[PDB]
Parts: sequence; C-alpha cells; structure tokens
Amino acid sequence: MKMCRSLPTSEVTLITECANFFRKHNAIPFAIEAYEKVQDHQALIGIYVAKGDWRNAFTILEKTPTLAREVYVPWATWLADNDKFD
Amino acid sequence: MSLFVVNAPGHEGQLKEQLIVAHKRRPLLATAWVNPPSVLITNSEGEVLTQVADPPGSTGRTHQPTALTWHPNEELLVIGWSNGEMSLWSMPSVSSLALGEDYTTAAARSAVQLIAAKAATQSSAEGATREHASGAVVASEWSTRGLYLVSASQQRHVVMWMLEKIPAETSVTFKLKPLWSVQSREPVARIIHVPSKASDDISFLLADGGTSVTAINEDQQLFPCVTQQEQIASVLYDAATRTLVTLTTTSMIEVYAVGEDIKGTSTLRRKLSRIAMSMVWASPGVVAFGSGDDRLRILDLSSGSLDVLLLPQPDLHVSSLATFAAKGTMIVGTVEGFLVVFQHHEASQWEAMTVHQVGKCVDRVVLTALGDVALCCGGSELQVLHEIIRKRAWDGVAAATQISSDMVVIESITGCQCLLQNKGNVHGVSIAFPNIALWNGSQIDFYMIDEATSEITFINFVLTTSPAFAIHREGLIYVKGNRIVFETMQLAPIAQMTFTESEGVPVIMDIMNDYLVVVSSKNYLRLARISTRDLQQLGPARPLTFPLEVSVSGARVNAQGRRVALMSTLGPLALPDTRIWVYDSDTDKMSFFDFGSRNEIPNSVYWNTPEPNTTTVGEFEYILLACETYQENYAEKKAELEDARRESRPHNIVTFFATHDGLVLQNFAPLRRYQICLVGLTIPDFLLASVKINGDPNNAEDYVIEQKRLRDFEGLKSDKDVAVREALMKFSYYATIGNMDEAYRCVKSIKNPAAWQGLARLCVTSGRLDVAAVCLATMEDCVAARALREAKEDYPDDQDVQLATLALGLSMTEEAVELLRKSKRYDLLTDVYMACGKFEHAQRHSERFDRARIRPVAYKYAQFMESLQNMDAAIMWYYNAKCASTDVPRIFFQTNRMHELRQLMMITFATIFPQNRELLLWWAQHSERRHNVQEALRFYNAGEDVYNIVRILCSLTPPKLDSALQLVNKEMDKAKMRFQQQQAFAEPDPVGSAYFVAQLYERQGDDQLALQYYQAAGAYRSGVRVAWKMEQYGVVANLAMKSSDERLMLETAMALE
Repeated sequence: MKMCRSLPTSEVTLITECANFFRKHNAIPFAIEAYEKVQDHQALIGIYVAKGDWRNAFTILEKTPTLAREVYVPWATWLADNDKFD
Repeated sequence: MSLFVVNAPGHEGQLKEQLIVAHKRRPLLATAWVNPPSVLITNSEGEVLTQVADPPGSTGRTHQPTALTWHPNEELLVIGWSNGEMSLWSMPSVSSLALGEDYTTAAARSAVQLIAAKAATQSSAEGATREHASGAVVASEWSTRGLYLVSASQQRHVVMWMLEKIPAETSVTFKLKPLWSVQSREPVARIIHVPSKASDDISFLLADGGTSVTAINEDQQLFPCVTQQEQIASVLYDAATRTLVTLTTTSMIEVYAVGEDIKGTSTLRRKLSRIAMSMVWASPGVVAFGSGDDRLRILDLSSGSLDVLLLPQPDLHVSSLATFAAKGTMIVGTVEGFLVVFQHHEASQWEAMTVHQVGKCVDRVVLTALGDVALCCGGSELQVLHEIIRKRAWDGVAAATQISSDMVVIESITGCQCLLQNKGNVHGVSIAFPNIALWNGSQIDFYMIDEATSEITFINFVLTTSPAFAIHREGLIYVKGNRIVFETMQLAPIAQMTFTESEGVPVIMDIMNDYLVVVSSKNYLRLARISTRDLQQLGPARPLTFPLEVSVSGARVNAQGRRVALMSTLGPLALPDTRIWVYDSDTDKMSFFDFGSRNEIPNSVYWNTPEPNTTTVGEFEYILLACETYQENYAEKKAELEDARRESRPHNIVTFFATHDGLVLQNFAPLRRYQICLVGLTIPDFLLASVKINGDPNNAEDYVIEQKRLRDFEGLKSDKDVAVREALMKFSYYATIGNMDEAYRCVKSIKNPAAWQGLARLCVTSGRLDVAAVCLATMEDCVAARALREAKEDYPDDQDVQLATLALGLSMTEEAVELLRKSKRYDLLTDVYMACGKFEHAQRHSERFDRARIRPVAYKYAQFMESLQNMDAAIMWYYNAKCASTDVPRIFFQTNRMHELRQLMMITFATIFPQNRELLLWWAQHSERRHNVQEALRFYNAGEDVYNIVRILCSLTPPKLDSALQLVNKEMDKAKMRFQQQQAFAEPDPVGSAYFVAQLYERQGDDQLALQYYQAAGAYRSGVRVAWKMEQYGVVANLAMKSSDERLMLETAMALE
C-alpha cells in the first residue's frame, strides 16, 4: 500500500493491476481504495458482491448503468439464498 | 467359508499349558505330558508320529519334561526334564537316503517322515545335572542359527551349551557340551536371542519373572540390560528392528531400542486401561495384546497411537494369543471355547476372518509351520485344527455338503435327506447319485444312498493315498502312483492310463456327466470323455500360462468338456488367490478375471450342472459360470416381516458368462446369514445350502438344500418351459455383452412378460426408450406407459428424467433417486420422496438442496392429515405452509368448528392464530359477509388493510371521511418517502384507496378534489371523465400517456377534434 500510494496520479492505472494483489492478500479495503482511485467500477462491483454489501454496489451501479447484470446476477442468487423467490 | 478339521490324539498323561513347541519351517509339533510323563511328537496336520518316554538311564522314576525347544533349521528337539537331565531327540534325515523326487504327495512324505521318526534316538548330554546343580531345567532356547543353546534351571543357574554336529557312517549325530556356569537371581522364565545382523553372535536376554532383565554375551558376565521399578511380566522382542518391549504386571508397557552392547533406551511408554496377560507381535512394528478382557488392543510403534479392536460378542475373555506372519492371521482363543481368526487386508486395517467354537477352556494357542492351530484346552486335551475348505459336491440329483470335521449332509431336491459320519475325518467328497464316496487321506470309502428308506449302505474301501479321486455311475477313478485307474464299485478294473514322471502326478480330478478333467502338479491339463468301456482322451496335455508360485487348487469342467474353470493358490503356504481362470480347450485360449477389484476373495467356482436324462440344454446354459466370494411408512415393513423372521463376512454369489471373447460379468447376488454355502448350479436355480428356521449352524440336522431363483429369472416359477427359458438365457447373455438388439430379438419370441420386464430393466440400465415402450405395452401396465409418454412430452430434451420415470415404474426406487440426483432434477426428486411415504427425506432434501419446495411439502403433509382426518396436525401444517388465509378457515368451516375459530379470533392455537394478519383479514372479510360492518372495520384495522378500511369508511352512512382522508394522506406520505429515498439514492407510487375518497367527492360535486384524488390514486380513466366536466382539457393530457394505454390516447385524440 505504501508503494501504491507512492505511485503518482498518472501511474494509478498500473495500480489497477496492483489492486489484484490486494484480493490475493485478502486486503479488501486496500483494494477498494486503490480501485476508487483507479475509477475501476467492475472490480469494485465484484468485491462488493463477494463481500455481500449492496448499498455501495448499487451506488456504483447507478454511476455506471451498463454493469447491471454484474450486480443483479449475484443478487438474484443471493435472494434465492435467503428464500426471497418472489 | 472354511472349517477346522480337528484331530485330538489322546495321551495317558496331562497336557501342559506353555510346553507346546512348533517348528518354524518344517511341519513338526511336540508337546509334553505328565503322569505318565512323556513327549508327543506329531506332524502339522495332527497325526501322531512318535512318543518319547523318560530319559535314558532313569532308575525306575519317571521324569517330567519341563522344557522343550525346536532347532530352527534341523529337525531336532531338546527336552529339559525335571530331575536335572537334558535330552536331545533326533530322527534320521529323509534327504540322507538320497532317494528320488517322487514325494510329490503329502501322504507319502508323511509315511517316510513316520518311518524315519520310528528309528529316532534320544541322546543324553553328560553331566547336565552337574551344570544345573540337580535342578529341574526350567527353560531352554536355541540361537538364531541354532549353534548355541541356553538352559535355565530352577536352582538359579544359567548354562551355555555348544552343539557339535558330527558325521557318522549312516547319519549325523549331535553332541551338547556345557561351557559356562552363570548364576541368576531367580529361575529364568524366558530366554530371548538378539541377532548381530538383521536377516552366530552371543546376545541373549533372561527374564526371571522378577524385577531383572539380565543380558548376557560372550563376555560371560550377566550384566543387566534394562531394569524397571516393577517386577516384569514379559518381554517381547523384534530381531529385525532390535526393538524390545517390556510389559509389567500392572498394565505398563515400555519400548526400548537395543544397542550393540544390549542396552535399551525408552522411546514409547504407555499404560493399558486369573488370566495372565499375553502379548504377541501382530505385525512388524505393531503389537497386539489382551488383558483377559473382551477387547484386543493394537499398538503402532511407529506412531505411538493405541487402538482397540472390538469383539461384537460379549462375555468373551481372551486366554492366549498367537500370530502367523506369513498370511497375517491372529488366532484368538477364549475361555468359553471360541476361536476367532483375524486376517489382514491400524485397527481399521484388520478384520475377523472366521469364528470357530471348540467349546472348552483354551489354555494355549500355538501355530505350526504350515498354519495349523494347536490348542491346549481342558487342562489335558490337545486339539490340532487344520483349516480346510468346505468340501461340497453336486451331481445333478442330490448334494453332499460337508459341515463339520466328518459330518456330511446328503440331500436331494425331491426331499430325501440323510447324514454321513465317516470313521475318520473328511477331506474329499464325490457324489454320483446314488453313489457316494469319501476320502480321508489314507483310504477312500464308497457307499450307496438308499432313497426309499433314507439308508446308507457301505460298499467298500480302496486303500489309496491319492488326493484326486472321483466316483461315477460306472465306477471310481483314482490315482495310484504315476497312473490313474478307473474301476467299478465292486473293484473290477475297467481301465487304467499311465503317465511318465516328466508328465507329473495328477492332483485334480473332476468328473461330471460323461467328461473328466485331470490336472497334474506342474500345470498339465488333460480332458477326456468317459464311456461304458474306455476313457477316450481328447488331445494331449496342454500347458497353461498365468500372466509367488502359482499352483492350481481346483478345476471344474462344463457339460461339453470344452471350457474349464480354475482356482489357483499362491506360495508354498497355499495362500488363496483372487483370480478365476477360464480355459477354452477347443480354441486353446486363456482368460482370467480378478476379484481384487471388488474387494472379494473367492472360495469355490461352479459350472452349470444339467440334470440327468435332460438333453435340452443349450451351450449358453453350459457357458454360464457361478462362483462364491466373500469380502410415514408404517404399513410397509410388515409385508416382508415373514422373510425377515425367516432370516432368523458377507456372501456374494457372482455369475459370469464365459465367452471366447473374454469373461463378462453377468450378475451378482448378496446372500443372508442363514445361507451358509453354495453347493452348485442347476439352471435356473441356485442351490445354496442353508440352515432351517430358528436353527443352529453347528447342528448336523439343521440343514436344508435351499433353492433360490436367479436374479435374471424373475417371474419364472413353473420351471417347465424350455424354449422360454433358453430364450431368456440368450436375452441375458446379449444384455451382458451389450447386444441389446439381439436381446430384443430373443425376447420377441417370448410370450412371458417376465422377459419383457427384464428387457425394460435392461433399457433402464442402457438408456433405451422406444423399446421400453414396447416392454411396458407387453406387460399390460398402462400406468408406466402413460407415465413415460407424459415424461417424453414434458421433457423432450432430457432422457435422464424419462429413464428415472421408467425405473420408478419398474419398482426401482434407489436407481431412480440416484438418477434424479445425477439429472439435477431436485423438484421431481422431492416429489418422488413424498410419493414413497417418506416425508422426512423430502423435508431434508428441501431444506438441504432445493429450498423452494418446502411449502409444497408442508401442504402435502396437511392434505395427508386431512385425508387421515387428524385435523389437530392438519391445521398446524396448513399454517406452516403459509396458506392460513384459505385453508385453515376452510378446514374450520367444513368441519363445522366455527365456534372455536370465533373464540380464537375474538382477540397451541391461541399462541399463534390470534396475531396472524392473514387470519385477521379473513375474519374481517367473513364478518363483512355477515353484514357485521363494525367488526369488519375493527379487524381490518387490526390487520392493517388500508384499502378495505377506506372502502368501508367511505361506504358508511354517514361516510367517515375524516379518518379515510387521514389514512389516505398517511399512505401518500409513505409513497413520497419511497420516492424521496429513490431520488436521494440518485411521480411516486399511487395510493389505490384514495380512489374511494374521490368517488365520494364525485357524488358531492367536489370536482377539483375528486380529480386530485383520482390522479393521486392512479385513476386515469376516471381522470378523463372528471376532466370533461367544467372546461379543462390539458389535464386530460399527461394522464393517458402515463398509463401507456393506447386506447386512451386514441379516444382523447378523437374527442379533442
């Protein structure tokens, strides 16, 4: 994280790949902050649907409406996990 | 299945517990007797060879043999007496005669061994009483190479003895010379040896039963090796790993590693949670022991983990233990008289191979070189038990089954039954009805069977030692020397054929119908046809190839004299092998099938045996082979409870189809505990020998020749038709080889629906459907036919569900549920689980796999209880199905239990029902039916149904408009809350009840208020009609297009004009 924050603003893009290393290290908030500085919303959506938090995921979905199936599909299963089939 | 033939050679004296010695490699055994004191030397099988009395030079006093030991390589015995003398028993060696290799049979070797032991000599070691100080020789022990001897007396002396093997004119004699005189603290209980190299050195340990374990080496000093704080009970030593185990009388075990100077270092210390404790080596590094209790304990030295090997039978107490490392067998002896043999495949890796019931207090269990079990029981009883296979035979009319050491049950399918007790033991049985013949090694006795009077008339015996023999209708075939002779029952020599010594000696002889198979000791096989006068041999001897040493133990021949089934054993110890060998002599082809893949070991293999004067048997029936191996629903079980009471290692009767293309596994059948053995195959009926109802296996009379139909012969109980039977045989053969089209062709000529259900089962197991439709249509089962048709219609892209439906129709439930697990269809699986009367399984499957069909499970249970008229559970299960707004009120109204519902709704049933919202709304509607408007309003308020409350309040006289407006505005505020939350996350939801309010204004001229509440309610159609009133037309717009109703916009466009 210290190196990733030492990488300048124009070099935040490689931090996207660096954010991948945060998932393999189980560093969730570090991945979140790296991605929001990257402005990568697909992977943020993936992290949010993996952690089960939906408010931030739906705010991100409203930011980029094209990724709806990236949230609805994990949610539709999750609703089926809590017996909300209606 | 196996049985222990018992030999009990009595002696005038009394047997000793621990004075039984068995040679490791040569089949020898010796044991001591007292009053009159002597020693009995016998072979492994139990026949007495010789007896040796008091040592030479005795002056009229008989001396008790106190210690015995066998030479590890020489056939030499050392006996320490009770008067201080020491004797060596030596017989002249058989190999010193330098005779030929014609000793290929056990009986001839036994005879030459006996005649050699007759001229044996007992030599006295000079001055033994001087070295033992006139004390009884307590113990003795040879070295590993047999060159050094250690003797221990009761006067606390240990003497070293040197063995000198001097040659003579005719034999080799032995002299024992004393060397040392070592003092001990106590008389030594046990003397053990340590080898220098794992595989001539002096390294012995002496345990005197006290608190001393004294080592001794070539230094001639009795330096202790390991001494513990308690008196020692016993020592157990492993020579290969040099691992010592010391066990005390207080259930304490310690493990030491013996060094070069015989010093031990503790590495495993353990405690165990009248019979003295016994401990033997179960396996290299694995120690088994028992403390006289019902459980064995197995300790792994490599890991240190101790496990308990459980005995299912209570009240059993272990008395002695022994092990055979060659085959991995423990022989547990009990005080009751139960011998349990355990065979290896740490406690989970062992299993109980067999159980035997001698029935007496077993003092000690010893094991000879060949695997025989010597038993000291009853204080003065010696019993040698030899494991032999169950010698059973079947000719076509009656079956002769051996059940004990000598008892044979001869029973026919016509009801005739009789018992045979041979004068000696029983080793071979041959039956060719009514001829019966028994072979007990030395002689063969042949009798008849008198079926009318159930009598057995003895014809005569032949004094032959041949292991191979077979009695026929015309005569008896027996081996004598290198030749075989076929005679009559009255000893009239019909024929004989001779073989050279290079061609071996026949060991296996099998006859059936008019065919004979002879197998020698060197895998030489000959097939022949017997006749009324001669024995026409069909071809010369043929070698066979098997892809330690393989020796064929058994051979069976089919009724054509064309294919032979072969059982082989491995190693000189005759370890059973898990392979069946099929040889086709006409095509000269060798195939085999391995039973190790099925985790099964076979016992016997049998060909189909056609009945006499029955020549309508096809070759498909001849090629069939059978072999024996061993490794909510309340009104359901009572149908088969009669069979379950008829019930009062697993058995596997497995049948193959011997094909020239190889061995094809036809069918498999488990048996039950009362079906002891399979005596033969008589198509289409198995011939399992079984015990009767509520009987005892050890009883001689309690045996019946049971006949169970083949699993491929369901529904054919007449057993009369021939064409149907052979066509079913062809169908089964073509189903096993996968040629389902030929199976269809064969069953096409069969009018029996049993063949059609067999073909339907084959279609289930092979994924065929259009043929299965014909199968269902031929058996007049329209239920399964329409089920399959509807399955095809509903699931045109899935054959698995259709196969499962067909299997369910064919009463195959487990196969269907496994298939539906494979086919992902969990909903249909839940429906099937419900349909078989197992609601618990349906509940588990719904809550585990598919958590969306639990409401149907609850509803089906509620309907089940409603039909059962157990309404107390029906109501609660209708509530659990979340259908309490339609069904529980229905189940109250239909049963006229309306007063209880009134009492329940006035505010186990009172704890749940009064607060349920749906029940309150239902009661509000019901009271509105009864014109009880105020009660309906109260219950609607209690149930929070704004629409109904607003409707009733606006419909009353006078209209309670204020509370209706309050509720309408509250719902508008809730809708605006929802819309504001939606916008903050970034035309609210209309409120239907407001419609009613507008209607009131529509009846009061309040046009603006009516339009406002119509628009808030979402009443576009009424919005148009109230906009038409004064003059406004723009309000007509922005209303129709919100509804996306094309007709509204069309009509407004027309009306604007």
